[PDB]
Amino acid sequence: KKLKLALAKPALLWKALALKLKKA
Repeated sequence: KKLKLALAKPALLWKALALKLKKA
């Protein structure tokens, strides 16, 4: 189950992407 829509919305919303890269 590969959610290819991950490059559609999160890749257009760096607010939850950049802080996601700020993981640990």
